[PDB]
Amino acid sequence: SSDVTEVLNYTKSKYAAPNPEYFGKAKGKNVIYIHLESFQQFLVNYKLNGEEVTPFINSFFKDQNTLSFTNFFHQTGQGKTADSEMLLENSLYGLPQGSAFTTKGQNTYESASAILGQQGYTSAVFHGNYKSFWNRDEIYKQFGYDNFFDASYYDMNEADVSNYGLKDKPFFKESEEYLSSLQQPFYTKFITLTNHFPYPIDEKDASIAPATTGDSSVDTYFQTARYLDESVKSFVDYLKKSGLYDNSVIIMYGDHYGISDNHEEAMTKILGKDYNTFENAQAQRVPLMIHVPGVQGGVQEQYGGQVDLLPTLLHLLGVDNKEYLQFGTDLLSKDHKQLVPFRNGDYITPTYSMIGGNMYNQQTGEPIATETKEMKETKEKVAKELELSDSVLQGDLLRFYAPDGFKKVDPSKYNYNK
Ligand SMILES: O=P([O-])([O-])OC[C@H](O)CO
Ligand SMILES: [Mg+2]
Repeated sequence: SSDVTEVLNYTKSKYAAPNPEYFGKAKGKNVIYIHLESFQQFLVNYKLNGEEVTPFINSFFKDQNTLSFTNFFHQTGQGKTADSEMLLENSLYGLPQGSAFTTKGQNTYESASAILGQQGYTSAVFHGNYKSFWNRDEIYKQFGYDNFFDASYYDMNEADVSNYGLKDKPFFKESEEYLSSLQQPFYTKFITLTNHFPYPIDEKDASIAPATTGDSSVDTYFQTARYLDESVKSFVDYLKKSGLYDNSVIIMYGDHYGISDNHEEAMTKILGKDYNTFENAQAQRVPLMIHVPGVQGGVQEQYGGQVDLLPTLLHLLGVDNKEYLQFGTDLLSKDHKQLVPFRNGDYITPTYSMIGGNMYNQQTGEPIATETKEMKETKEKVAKELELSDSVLQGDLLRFYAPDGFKKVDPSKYNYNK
């Protein structure tokens, strides 16, 4: 009520207006999210022993129609993969502890699948694991996802299944039948899973040798990244052959880090510089590559986070999001602020960053002993933003508010069983 009012006053004052060069430039197009599991931005153009680890994704990165972000950060917490989903579908953060998917599965949401539903978009999630995991079966219905093609829809023979479920290559290949019979325009997300810690892979599935740092999970990380790269290349081939490549916004993104801060000696070797607390913060960059048919792309260096993605996508589709309780801003807008909150209260700006609660020069990596007024102000803005987002989840505030003309999801109308 007055909680709803405080949040909307905050979000509306933050709102960044669309860029006229990009607004609606993909109106009516399909959306295909390619979820790169545990994939960090440092992998892009990375060479292991003279050899590109992820060559197809590198080519996608540089494609003429691709908007490619080099300073884009994950903003997840203990909810991990489920947190990135909360961020992408709602422009809401996960919780400061535990998993929002687990505990807020019966909250009211006004998510991307619902917003695009208003305009006749069909929606679907594809995932090679069972719908019970991370409580997806429950919360997707509140999101208004028309479909959830989970492991029940796939051939889970033991040759094709890993320890998290179906491997990416048979997953993408068996998804084609389902995607091709989905009514267009559609809104879809493909959640991959082979690239999970500690990154095991059979020798015969591996086309690249492990790194040689002596840290097992860092060394085989490159091998599962390469395998994921190859599976994604096959998927895009299908998309080109089926004609979906030309009528869809295809978005590759990473959900969270692959290597933790507990592998400093190995990551020192991998990145060629001392992997200290600052560098570890810098390693929280994940890819964001938005391929838009007919629009000139280019490298995007403006700082941003996963919270900013839904406002960015909606503006590309020609949909205005000003009245929605969403905490991110359009990444292509000139009014987008280059400020990236972490879930623990840390933050990244192009000049100064707070990392582990301490201040650093973002350009040089040098510690700054004392917070200035400006650093303190930014810190409190970040704490305020996270608190208001938490107030939406903890207060279940979307019960009490929807933008005018928005029609709400009836979650009882969805069933994902075969
Ligand atoms: O134990 P580590 O290597 O720090 O990290 C392990 C992963 O974060 C758990 O999935
Ligand atoms: Mg993940």
